[PDB]
Amino acid sequence: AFAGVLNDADIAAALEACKAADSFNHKAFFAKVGLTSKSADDVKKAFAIIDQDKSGFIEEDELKLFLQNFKADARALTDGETKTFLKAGDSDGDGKIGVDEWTALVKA
Ligand SMILES: [Ca+2]
Ligand SMILES: [Ca+2]
Repeated sequence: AFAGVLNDADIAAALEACKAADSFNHKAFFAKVGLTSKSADDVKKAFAIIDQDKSGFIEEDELKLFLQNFKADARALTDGETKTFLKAGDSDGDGKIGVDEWTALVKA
């Protein structure tokens, strides 16, 4: 749980909602978890947390573990949920998400 970035109560509620396999929706999640309200600074901080290996991009393997960044015992996304999420953010087609594609994804 992003203790110094997001309210723990909104995370619980966002995780509760996409518990069933294939029920994940990123725009629903971002809205519920409270990330959409955030400024460019906080959105960049979120990016860094998700970019587990600090390569500058969120690769497919990290995107599949997306929920675990909020709650350690959260489920992994299905390959179907991962491909959809990937395809929505990856504006340039290199197979990964950079900080600008993330910012747009979170905000638009
Ligand atoms: Ca990475
Ligand atoms: Ca990309």
